[PDB]
Amino acid sequence: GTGVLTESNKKFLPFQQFGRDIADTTDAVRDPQTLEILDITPCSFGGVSV
Amino acid sequence: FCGKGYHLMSFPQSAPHGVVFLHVTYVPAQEKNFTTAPAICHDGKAHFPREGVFVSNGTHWFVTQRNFYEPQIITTDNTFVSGNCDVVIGIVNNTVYDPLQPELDS
Amino acid sequence: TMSLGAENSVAYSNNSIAIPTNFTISVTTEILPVSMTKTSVDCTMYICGD
Amino acid sequence: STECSNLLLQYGSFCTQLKRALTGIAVEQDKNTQEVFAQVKQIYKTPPIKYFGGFNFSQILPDPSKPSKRSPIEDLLFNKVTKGLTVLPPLLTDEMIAQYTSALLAGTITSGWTFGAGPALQIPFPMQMAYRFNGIGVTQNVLYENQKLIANQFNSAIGKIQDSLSSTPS
Ligand SMILES: *[C@@H]1O[C@H](CO)[C@@H](O[C@@H]2O[C@H](CO)[C@@H](O)[C@H](O)[C@H]2NC(C)=O)[C@H](O)[C@H]1NC(C)=O
Ligand SMILES: *[C@@H]1O[C@H](CO)[C@@H](O[C@@H]2O[C@H](CO)[C@@H](O)[C@H](O)[C@H]2NC(C)=O)[C@H](O)[C@H]1NC(C)=O
Ligand SMILES: *[C@@H]1O[C@H](CO)[C@@H](O[C@@H]2O[C@H](CO)[C@@H](O)[C@H](O)[C@H]2NC(C)=O)[C@H](O)[C@H]1NC(C)=O
Ligand SMILES: *[C@@H]1O[C@H](CO)[C@@H](O[C@@H]2O[C@H](CO)[C@@H](O)[C@H](O)[C@H]2NC(C)=O)[C@H](O)[C@H]1NC(C)=O
Ligand SMILES: *[C@@H]1O[C@H](CO)[C@@H](O[C@@H]2O[C@H](CO)[C@@H](O)[C@H](O)[C@H]2NC(C)=O)[C@H](O)[C@H]1NC(C)=O
Ligand SMILES: *[C@@H]1O[C@H](CO)[C@@H](O)[C@H](O)[C@H]1NC(C)=O
Ligand SMILES: *[C@@H]1O[C@H](CO)[C@@H](O)[C@H](O)[C@H]1NC(C)=O
Repeated sequence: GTGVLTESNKKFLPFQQFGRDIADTTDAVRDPQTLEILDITPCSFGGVSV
Repeated sequence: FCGKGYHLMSFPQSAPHGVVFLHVTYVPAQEKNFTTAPAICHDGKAHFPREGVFVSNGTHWFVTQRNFYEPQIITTDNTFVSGNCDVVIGIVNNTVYDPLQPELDS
Repeated sequence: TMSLGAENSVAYSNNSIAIPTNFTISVTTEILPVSMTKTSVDCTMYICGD
Repeated sequence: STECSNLLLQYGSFCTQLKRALTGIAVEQDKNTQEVFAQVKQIYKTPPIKYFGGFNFSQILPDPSKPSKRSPIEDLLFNKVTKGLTVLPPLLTDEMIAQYTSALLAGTITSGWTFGAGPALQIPFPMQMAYRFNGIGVTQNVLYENQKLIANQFNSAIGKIQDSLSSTPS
């Protein structure tokens, strides 16, 4: 994927690896090396009007 | 179109994605029965209400506005004359006051 | 079975009228939608993401 | 096919979207019938003596002889209009819609326009017609003097309406 990785405030349970949002898209992931939770905010999207 | 009843005015209020109209309307209430006639027969002439309606409370005849009870004396100023008494169905006999009559009388 | 309304037999006769002797100043509400949510959809990002 | 339904589950909420849109249309039709016909909260009834100063409303008032309680014009109108799919019945049946029209007819005949703006105030039908004549800028005397002619013209026009509906397919 492509997204901004930020530190997460979510309390993942031990089994849980990746997290889904309101709309069931992958919004959080657990790093396989250091067991920390990271939010994946998508890269900024804008409508360019002239 | 602008509320239940006879419409007086309306007030707009902004609402999320919408408008709320406060319709101020006039609703008649406390109605009362009266005996009514289409015309008044006086001096062989038929009198019809200019803007109101003829009502009777049992013994006396009056002319009143249609949407509120305000009995007034049947005169030549609130009635108009068209034809005699032989044509109108349901015409009743009653006097019609003349405002000019006390003036030349005195 | 749904009730259409209360029965009200109007006392019609050929020589009787009903004249109001009073009035009620009634204020009623009428709610009308005017606009919707203005939505713009990025066709490429919705169908394909990144 | 159970397997087809299992494969259909992969497509998501298309079925829910179509059912919800159809349900919205179905409730909208009942709302339309309520908005058109259910504009009075009182079911008015005509007096048993159908004399209105020469005006004849037999073709529009409900017929007691008919089980459907419809008018002759309404009876003519009803006669002249003829794998997962279902037709839901309307919330208001034909007899209740006819009852609503009967209440509206009784209100407009016995009370004029008073019942639409508040309580139904009785008024003789010639006097109501005279009020309507004043509305279009014609004096009351014209209505009262020519009351028999106006009643005859109205009855003739109502009869012509029934004949015209019965004689025209389109
Ligand atoms: C109909 O209304 C008229 C006027 O409001 C009544 O006439 C008056 O009645 C009172 C009560 O007896 C008398 O004191 C007045 O002198 C009357 N005025 C006139 C000009 O006669 C009349 O009585 C009412 N009739 C009924 C049956 O209620
Ligand atoms: C209203 O008054 C007129 C005249 O004052 C009445 O007409 C008379 O009625 C009598 C009896 O019916 C006849 O004998 C006369 O020939 C009529 N005269 C005229 C000029 O028509 C009339 O009957 C009265 N109506 C009411 C309801 O009292
Ligand atoms: C006007 O008079 C009529 C009767 O002449 C009244 O109608 C009656 O009202 C009572 C009470 O609601 C009913 O029990 C009767 O069945 C009605 N009779 C008829 C023939 O409809 C009417 O209420 C009166 N109007 C006012 C405003 O008092
Ligand atoms: C017309 O109706 C109004 C109410 O809409 C009456 O006003 C009430 O009068 C009583 C006593 O007369 C008071 O106790 C109430 O507080 C009044 N209400 C309001 C809102 O002011 C009024 O009296 C009626 N008038 C007639 C002539 O019937
Ligand atoms: C009102 O109109 C109806 C029909 O529109 C009249 O009924 C007719 O009456 C005559 C004489 O009794 C019969 O020969 C016809 O066959 C009737 N027609 C129908 C369709 O029934 C009725 O007489 C009129 N007047 C009243 C007071 O109801
Ligand atoms: C190696 O991965 C394990 C879990 O898979 C983790 O606990 C450990 O810290 C990792 N070691 C290093 C040096 O990254
Ligand atoms: C009104 O009706 C009564 C009885 O129903 C009748 O005696 C009277 O003559 C009628 N009046 C008119 C003007 O038709």
